[PDB]
Amino acid sequence: AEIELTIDGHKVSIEAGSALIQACEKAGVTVPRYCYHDKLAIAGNCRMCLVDVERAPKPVASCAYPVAPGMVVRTDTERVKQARENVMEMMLQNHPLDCPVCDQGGECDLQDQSMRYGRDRGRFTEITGKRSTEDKNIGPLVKTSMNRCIHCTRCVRFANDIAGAPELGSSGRGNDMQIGTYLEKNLNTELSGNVIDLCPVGALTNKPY
Amino acid sequence: HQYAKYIMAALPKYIQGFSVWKDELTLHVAPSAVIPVTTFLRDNTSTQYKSIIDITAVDYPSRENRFEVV
Amino acid sequence: SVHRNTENNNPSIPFEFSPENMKRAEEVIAKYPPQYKKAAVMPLLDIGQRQLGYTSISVMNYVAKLLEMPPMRVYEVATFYTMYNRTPMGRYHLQICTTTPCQLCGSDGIMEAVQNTLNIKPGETTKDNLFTLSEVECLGACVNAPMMAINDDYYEDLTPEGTVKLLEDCKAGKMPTPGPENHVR
Amino acid sequence: GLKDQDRIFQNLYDNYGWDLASARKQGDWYKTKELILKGDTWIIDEIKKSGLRGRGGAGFPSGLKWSFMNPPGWEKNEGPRYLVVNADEGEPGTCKDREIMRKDPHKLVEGCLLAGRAMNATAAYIYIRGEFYNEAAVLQTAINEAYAAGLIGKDACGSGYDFDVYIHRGMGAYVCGEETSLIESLEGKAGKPRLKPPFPAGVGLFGRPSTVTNVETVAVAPTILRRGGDWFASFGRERNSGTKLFCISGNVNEPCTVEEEMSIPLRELLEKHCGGIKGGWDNLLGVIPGGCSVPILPKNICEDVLMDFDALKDVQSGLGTAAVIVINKQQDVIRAIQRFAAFYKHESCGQCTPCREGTTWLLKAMDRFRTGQAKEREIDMLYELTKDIEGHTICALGDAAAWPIQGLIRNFRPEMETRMKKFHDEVGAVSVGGWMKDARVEK
Amino acid sequence: EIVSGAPAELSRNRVVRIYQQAKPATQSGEYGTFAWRLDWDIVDVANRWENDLIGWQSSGDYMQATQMKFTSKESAIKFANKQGWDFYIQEPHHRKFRVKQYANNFVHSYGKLKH
Ligand SMILES: Cc1cc2nc3c(=O)[nH]c(=O)nc-3n(C[C@H](O)[C@H](O)[C@H](O)COP(=O)(O)O)c2cc1C
Ligand code: SF4
Ligand code: SF4
Ligand code: SF4
Ligand code: FES
Ligand code: FES
Repeated sequence: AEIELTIDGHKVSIEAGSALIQACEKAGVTVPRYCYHDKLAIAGNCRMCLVDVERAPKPVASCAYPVAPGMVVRTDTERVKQARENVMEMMLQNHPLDCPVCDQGGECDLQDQSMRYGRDRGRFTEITGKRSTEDKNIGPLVKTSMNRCIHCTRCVRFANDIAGAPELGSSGRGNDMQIGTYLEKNLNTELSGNVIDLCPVGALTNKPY
Repeated sequence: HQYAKYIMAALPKYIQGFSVWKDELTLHVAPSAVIPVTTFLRDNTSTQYKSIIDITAVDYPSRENRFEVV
Repeated sequence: SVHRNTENNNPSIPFEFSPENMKRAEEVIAKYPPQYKKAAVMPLLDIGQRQLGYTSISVMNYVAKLLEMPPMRVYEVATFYTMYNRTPMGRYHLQICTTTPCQLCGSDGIMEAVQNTLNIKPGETTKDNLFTLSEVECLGACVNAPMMAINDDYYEDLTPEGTVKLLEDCKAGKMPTPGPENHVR
Repeated sequence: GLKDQDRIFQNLYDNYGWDLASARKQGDWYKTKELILKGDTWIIDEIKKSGLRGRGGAGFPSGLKWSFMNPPGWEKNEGPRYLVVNADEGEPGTCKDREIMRKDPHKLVEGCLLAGRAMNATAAYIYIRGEFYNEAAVLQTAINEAYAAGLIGKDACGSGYDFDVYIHRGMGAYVCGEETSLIESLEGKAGKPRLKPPFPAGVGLFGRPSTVTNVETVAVAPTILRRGGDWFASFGRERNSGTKLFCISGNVNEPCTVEEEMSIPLRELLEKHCGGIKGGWDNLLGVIPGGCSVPILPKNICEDVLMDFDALKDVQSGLGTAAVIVINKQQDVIRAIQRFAAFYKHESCGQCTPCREGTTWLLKAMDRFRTGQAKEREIDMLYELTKDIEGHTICALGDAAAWPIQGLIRNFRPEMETRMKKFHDEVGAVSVGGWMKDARVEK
Repeated sequence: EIVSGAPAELSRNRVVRIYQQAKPATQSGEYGTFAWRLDWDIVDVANRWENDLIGWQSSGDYMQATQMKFTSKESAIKFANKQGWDFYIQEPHHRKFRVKQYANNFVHSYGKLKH
């Protein structure tokens, strides 16, 4: 019911079959994450919590690679860091420029954990356009700008698993994933307004605030 | 480092642990005995300093002793 | 640009299915375990598609009610699949493969021949509503790469001459054809 | 012992075998009682001696995956276990159903039966691509033939297994050609994969553990359990084995399809069986071997390499589909790879954050490389951003998108620079008044 | 105890707060977990009124915005009794272990299904 694993000298015993992020956070090692959450089910979507594990060719996603007994785990291999910069670049070069007027100024968790893991030249030209995203109405209680949604899918898992109003489904492929509904119907559920403290970017936000 | 090891071995009663950082040096001294330390180390042959540039203080109100004096 | 658009343009939840379709649907559902029962949703949407072309929000809501599902999961299924055509579509959906072997044997000129025949931009439909264009990617059948498919089936090895003859014929006269010759060698 | 024209006493025969009865004349449904009533462990040992390598794209030894479906805890009441047939083929190049599913399904039915005997599978699902509505009815009636004649279903040639065959339609998603997105499609959800380390052999595939097999690696199963393990091990390499199917297309002399020896010269393959190159051997510019997702061999190191897996893996090319596309020298490789970029744009699912923005950025770059708007350093910038997607996805679709451009920087760049020579002032002086100005990419 | 260098009558009058800074729920990231905070309350009549000319908020608390950043709660409280004013400590609240099989995507006979 306990297992030692070694994350970078920090040996730590946690419960069997658990989450590797839970081992990292028990070991006091800060691991950047966007689509992990505590009280939601794990999705592998955000692809940020990559960590190097012995006897594995690729840096696996620490949100979902289960605890194997006696692992050697590195968060500081240059493959890890100079892949995290890679993944953050490939999360940001389709994000809009709303940073002064996006609501989560000092709380865009993307923006907060960008500088210490990121890369300056998001490569573009005046020829290149990113993509646009249709704003959608979820209710007069929640202001919504879906241009900023980095598809963390924390909202969907929250509306399904904890809320029980499954009306915020995902849609589309490629660039064209939109979250919400394309029936354009308003969510009117209880504890809906938790989601604006939950989408880590300011795509969902508070309407009277 | 080696200079700090010399100062450590030369006056082991009155000194505490040295601390080296990025081309400068900081000697930790027990506070009841500073005057015999600074009769030395200002005024040794091998340590001919003779010129002081700052005495001041820093609080960190964390610990039970409160004001380190630098 | 696979879009996820509104539901205003006279598709506002008013439709159903028909008589043999429900029996055939029960036959389909019987291929799946009784509890944990959703997996007939994609062929049931095909049955709705062949019943009512341009599968609207209404038949999707009817399926979601029918298979005990919350609706957004059904929308989340039918948001993927390019089979599930949403906008009203003509009698013969014309799917030109423009993938790499089809490119390298001249389907580019085939699309040129079609747009010369039917002056339609390749994401639109004819004003006659006889044909609806769609460039499509590889249907696997790289056998005779200038092929296309039309609404059910594949027409191998098309010259632009054979293509415009097919566009003349499929106005009225059906062409149950793999290709002009028989075999694959 | 060189490799040959595969010696017509072979596995499959499309021409005179589409029948219940003519399949039995071919040698199908011929020793089925002995096979089912022999142990599944015997099937494990025979297919492991066979050295059968998985034709899906992994190149995986099939006996290891099939034994990997069998743990010791299997005999505990963990629920009805079954099997999934990846009958979708969605890569460019693979015509490996029109030969197989359209023209020889009665191999495939008892192939599923023998494989499910090896799994102790309660039933089996066959996941056809629902684009093949022509083929789907043909296969479904062919299954219903043996299903109504008692050959399959609850007494399948005197079987102690009740075993059912259900057909299911793949609705226009190459991503559903990946196994785990296939499982989530068979859960009736969206075609979005799951993350790997809960392995599909025990996680619950549609709730209970299963496996996913290629249609061609299960089509050979009853023939290779009626023949010996040394029959398939007689060919190819010491580790690669047997015959595999080739779909040869692109700008060639005669576009065609065969089923031939592994480890053959590609030049003999083109010249002896498909006419040759349209323009001859001195008129190719590159060859796309195997998958759509494989780097391109150049004209000199396509001459004498092999047509295996492992040696071509040493020439950076994992021929996981064995579908060869050959190009004239008078055509644009740039347009081909740009079309693959648009292909992955239509076929990226959406779960992976890097895959979507990756494929979009790659498409935006390859349009510049067609039109010649780039700068000389942007080639290596493109290579770096392809390396960004090289190992950082859930499923290997992103890696599959990363292979052709990594093949583009390899063996090439006279022609990137030659197209980029065709004007000056890259990233040109424009204004963007209400839309952009002075140039544009595709719309 | 007499205060040596505290000219106010803070030491008899106000309630101060020792608290672990809460884990923010909006961002993920936990740097506020690793401090200890001293904060004077606003239980006041002064308590930040409204100005009438421009309309700032001119306070009357001479020590409205002030935070120590300590290391340990007992070092915090030994300081708090050493300089000697009335405190109240507040215990933090952790997040409890819950085993997360990423494979939680499997059922028996059961009505409800999820994404
Ligand atoms: C993105 C991706 C797409 C794939 N598409 C197909 C396909 O369309 N047809 C196929 O037979 N295998 C496809 N495969 C390979 C499957 O995983 C295949 O079922 C697997 O290799 C089974 O191994 P096998 O050949 O031993 O059966 C794909 C794999 C990946 C990663
Ligand atoms: S979420 Fe908003 S505030 Fe944060 S980086 Fe993105 S645009 Fe800026
Ligand atoms: S709604 Fe918000 S939390 Fe959910 S995926 Fe979109 S941006 Fe993320
Ligand atoms: S590689 Fe990732 S984004 Fe692409 S289809 Fe697979 S899971 Fe989706
Ligand atoms: S949550 Fe761990 S990678 Fe997305
Ligand atoms: S080549 Fe386009 S369909 Fe196979």
